[PDB]
Amino acid sequence: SRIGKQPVPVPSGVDVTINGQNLSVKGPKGTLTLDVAEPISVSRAEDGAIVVTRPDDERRSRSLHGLSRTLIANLVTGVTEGYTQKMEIFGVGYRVQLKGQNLEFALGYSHPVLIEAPEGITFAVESPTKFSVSGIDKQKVGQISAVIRRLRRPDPYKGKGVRYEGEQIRRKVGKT
Amino acid sequence: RVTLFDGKAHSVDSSDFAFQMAGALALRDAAAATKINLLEPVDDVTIVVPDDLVGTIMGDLSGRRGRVLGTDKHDADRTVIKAEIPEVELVRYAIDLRSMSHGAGQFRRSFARYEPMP
Repeated sequence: SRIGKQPVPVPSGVDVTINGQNLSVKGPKGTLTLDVAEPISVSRAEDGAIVVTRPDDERRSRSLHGLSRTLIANLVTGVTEGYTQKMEIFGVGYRVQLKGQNLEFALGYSHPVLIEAPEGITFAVESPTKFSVSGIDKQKVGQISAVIRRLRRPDPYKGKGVRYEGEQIRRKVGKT
Repeated sequence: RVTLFDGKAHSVDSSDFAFQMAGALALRDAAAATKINLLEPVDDVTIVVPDDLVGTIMGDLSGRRGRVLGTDKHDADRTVIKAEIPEVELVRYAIDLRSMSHGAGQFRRSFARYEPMP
């Protein structure tokens, strides 16, 4: 609702094509495709924006409004600039290094662990303890970042493991 | 204090041993006629532990019923803790302390006095 009535500006280098319910956005970082729900209507505001409209005020349309608007906003800001989220690793002997596209982790297991790079996303290690994940799609970046995060179980005592950029984990003490 | 105020005896059947037994049984009955106070000893304990672990040891003594007497600066990094602990709580104090201290726990004990059980 409140989010829904806010039109989405279009940067200059962005090409926007509307085919019925379908929408496609092409920009410097690539192309992306989206589909909106039937009750929500999408229009090209000639002043260079996108307008989403719900004919009704009922629950379902009012809920889908802001959803569709935010989806479009993420859609355009993905191709105009992109998405990049950073990770750190804490502990002794915990390390990361890239094998081409793949990412390789030493997490105290008997075996080293490997992660493929799925389509449309890249890994860039900065230091053996700090790396980054970059892609154009926010959802896929978040998915792979969560998968990387779940690699080692939470450790409230020593704090070993993979953490997000500013994440503040809860910690207790094992006195004995 | 025992106050013998009355009694009975036999002209032929009175003996020193019999009166000893009678006095012992009377004392036993008087003890059973009231409550008996149990007094347990307490040993003063002086502990040298790092200042960063002061709270953990203080709380451990809090769960050990210890009465804190004072926290004296042993040096720039350790604080002398003076407290009197009942001897029952000190049976396994050393092992838990070396735990509560990465072994850094050093203490000395000495008998202080006897006190009734709380």
